[PDB]
Amino acid sequence: DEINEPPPNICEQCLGDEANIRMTKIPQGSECKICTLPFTLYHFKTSKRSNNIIKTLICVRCATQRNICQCCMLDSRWHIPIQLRDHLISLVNEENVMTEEAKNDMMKRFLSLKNVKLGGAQITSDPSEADNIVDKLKNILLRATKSFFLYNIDASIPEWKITDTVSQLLLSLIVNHKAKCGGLRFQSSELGERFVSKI
Amino acid sequence: DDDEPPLSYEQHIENIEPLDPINLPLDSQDDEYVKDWLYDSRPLEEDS
Amino acid sequence: SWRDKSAKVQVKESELPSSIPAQTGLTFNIWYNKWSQGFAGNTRFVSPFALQPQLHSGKTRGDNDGQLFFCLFFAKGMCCLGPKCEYLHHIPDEEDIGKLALRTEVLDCFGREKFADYREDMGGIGSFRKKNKTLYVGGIDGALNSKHLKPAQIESRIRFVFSRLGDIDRIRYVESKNCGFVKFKYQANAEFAKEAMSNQTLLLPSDKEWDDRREGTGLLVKWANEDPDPAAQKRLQEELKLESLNMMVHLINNN
Amino acid sequence: KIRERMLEESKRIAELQKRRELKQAGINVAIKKPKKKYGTDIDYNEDIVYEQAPMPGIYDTSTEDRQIKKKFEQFERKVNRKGL
Amino acid sequence: PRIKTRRSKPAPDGFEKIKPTLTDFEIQLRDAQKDKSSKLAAKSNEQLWEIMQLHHQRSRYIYTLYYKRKAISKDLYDWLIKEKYADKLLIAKWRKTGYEKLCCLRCIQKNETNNGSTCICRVPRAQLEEEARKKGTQVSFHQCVHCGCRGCASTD
Ligand SMILES: [Zn+2]
Ligand SMILES: [Zn+2]
Ligand SMILES: [Zn+2]
Ligand SMILES: [Zn+2]
Ligand SMILES: [Zn+2]
Repeated sequence: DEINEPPPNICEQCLGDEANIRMTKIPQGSECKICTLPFTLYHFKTSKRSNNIIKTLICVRCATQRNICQCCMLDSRWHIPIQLRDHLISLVNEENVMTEEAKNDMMKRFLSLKNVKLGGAQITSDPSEADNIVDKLKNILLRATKSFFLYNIDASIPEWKITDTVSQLLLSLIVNHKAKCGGLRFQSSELGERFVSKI
Repeated sequence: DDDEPPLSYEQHIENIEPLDPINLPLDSQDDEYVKDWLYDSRPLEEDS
Repeated sequence: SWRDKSAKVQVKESELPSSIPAQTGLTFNIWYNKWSQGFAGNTRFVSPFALQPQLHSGKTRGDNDGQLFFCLFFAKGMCCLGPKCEYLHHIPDEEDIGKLALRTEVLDCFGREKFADYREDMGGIGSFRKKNKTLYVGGIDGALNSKHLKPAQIESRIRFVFSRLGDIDRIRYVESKNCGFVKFKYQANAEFAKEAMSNQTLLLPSDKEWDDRREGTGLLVKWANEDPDPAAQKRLQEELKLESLNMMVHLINNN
Repeated sequence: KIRERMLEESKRIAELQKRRELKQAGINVAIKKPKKKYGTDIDYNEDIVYEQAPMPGIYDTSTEDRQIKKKFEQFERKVNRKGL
Repeated sequence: PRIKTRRSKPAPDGFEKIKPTLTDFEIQLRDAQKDKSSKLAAKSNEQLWEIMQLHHQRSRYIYTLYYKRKAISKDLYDWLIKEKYADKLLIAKWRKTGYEKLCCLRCIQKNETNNGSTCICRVPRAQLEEEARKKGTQVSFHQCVHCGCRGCASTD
C-alpha cells in the first residue's frame, strides 16, 4: 500500500514546455474515475500565469494497466486514445485486442487491483513490439495506395461539405439524405446567378 | 421567545447608549489613590 | 462578426431566478437545497431564458486572456456578467475547437469532467470512452404544448433551431417516435447545443401560443445511443477506416 | 418462502405474457430489471463478476479460442432467430 | 473603545470640524454590511472588496490630515487611533519607504500565500506588462482576491 507508491506518469504534452513545474501532492485527494478508489491527486499548472489548472484524474494502477497518462488519458508512447490504439493493434496481426471495461462498482475496483496490463497496452508498454507493428503499418500503408433542388447526393456525404464548397464557389441548406432532395437556398438571387456563373 | 431569532448587534444593540453599572461610589479623600482607576477594565494597563 | 462588439448582458443579476425552488414538498432541506416530506416525479419546467446567437454573442474579459472554455450560462441563456465574464461568450467555431483539442479528450467544452460511463438515462456530460456527436431530441409534444404540427414542419423547426449553434453533419426526425437525431460535425458544438437547448421550446412568435409558451415542460436533449441502422453501421465502419489510415500516416511519420 | 417463490414465479410468467402480446402488436417493451437494495448491488450480465483467468501454460490455445468463439456466437444468433 | 461608554474620554478640539466627513464613511459602512443577497461568488466578493476599500479610505483621510498637511493636533490624532477611527498598523506601513499606496495588510503578509511571495498588486505595472509582452499574451490580472486592489505599488 501507500508507503511505497510509484511516481506518476504525466504526458509530455500535459506537462508543458516550461522546464520547471511545481505540482501539489494531496495524499488522498479525489477518487479515481476508472478505479473508484482513493489516490494521491496532483494538480499542477503549465506556466505560472496560465488560466486553468491541470489535475490528474486516474489512479496509478489504472494508468499503468492501460499504459496511459493520468491527465490526458492518452497512450503514453504513441499519444493516441485507447479506442484508436486498440483499432490499430487489432487491424494488424488480427487479434481483436479490444479493452475490457467493467461496470458493477465492485467489479471495477476488483479489476483495478490485478496487474495484468489491459488489452492493447501489452504491445506499447514495450518499445520493441511497438516498433515492429509500426513496421507492419508501413506495409499496410504501401498496399493501400434563390432556391435550388439538388439531386444525386452521395449517400454518406454531409451538408457541411456542400456548404464549404459553395463558400469556395462564391445561406441555407436543407438536405434529407434519404430522399436526396437537397433543397439549397441562397440569401440573394444575385448569389444564385453568381453560383450558376461559376460552375 | 423560542421562535425569535437572535437580534442583530449592528442594528438593535450598537446604536443604543449603555446603561449604568454597579460602581460603589467612593469617598474623595479616604479612597484618594485608587479612585481614578478602580473600575476600569485593566486598571493600570498603560502606566509604566 | 462577434469579434467587433463586446458581449451584451443577457439578464440582470437582480432578475435571476431564485433558489428555494418551486415549493414541491412540505418542509425544505438545507444541506441539500431541495424539498422534503414530498411527492415528486415531474420536477421539470420550461426554461424562461434562451440565447440569441447573433444578438448576444461578443467579446468578453477572458477572451483577451485566451481561455479555452465556453460560458455555461451564456449557453443556457442567463449569463449575468456580460463583458466581465471570465469565460467565452460565442459559438464554438473551428479556431476555438482547435485550441481545446488537448483537453476535449478528458473534459467538456464548458470545462466539466467526463465520467467513465454515461448515466441511467443518458444525462448531462458525456463519457470519455466514446466521442459521441449525435443528440437525441425528445419530449417534443410537451415542447409544443400539444400542438400537432405535420411532422415535416417539426423537422424544419428542429433544423432551424440547431442551424445557428454550429455545423450539422446530418438531421433525422423519426415518424413513428417523437424524436430526432442530430449529428454535428465537431464534438464541442454537440456539447454546447445540448446544454443550450435543454428545457426549451420550439415555438416562435407567430405560433398562437407564444404568449403562453411558459407553461408546459419543454424538450429534452440527451445523448443518442448507437444506431442499429446497418447503413449507419457501414458508414461508421468506413469513417473509422479512413481515420485509421490518417493515424497510420501520422504514426509512420513520427518514427 | 415456499409461498413467495411460487408467487414470484407466476409474477414473472405474467410479465413475459404482456411482452409477448406487445411483441405481436409490434411494440417491443424491453424487460425491466429488479432494483438494487443497496448501492453496490451487483448485476450479473454486465460483467464476469470475479473473472479469474486460467494462468496460461506451455501449450497454445489460439485456434481453440477461435472455435469456441465461433460456436458461442452461432448459438446466440440461433436463439435470437429461432428461440432455443 | 469604538462604542462610547463611561470609560471613554471626551473629544479634543478639531474633531467637530472633521466629524461630518467621517460620518459619511460610517453611514456608507452601514450600507456595506447590510446583507444584500447574491447568488454568484464573484458578486459576493465585490461586497468585501467594497468594505476593505471604505476602511482604507477612512484611514487615508486621518493619515492625510495628521501627517501630510498637519491639519489636526497630535492630541486629537491619538484619540482617533484610540477610538479605532484609524488603523495604527496600516498607517505604520504607510509611513515606510517602499509602501505608500498600500491597499490592505493581507497583501504584504508572506505567510498566507502558497509560495512565499506577496500579493500581485504589490508588483509595479510596467514589470508585469513587460513580462506579459515578452510572453506575448497580455497582462491578466484585473483585481486582487483579498482587497480588490488594482495595482497598489508605490509607483502606481
Ligand atoms: Zn485507480
Ligand atoms: Zn458568461
Ligand atoms: Zn493592494
Ligand atoms: Zn490587498
Ligand atoms: Zn493584493
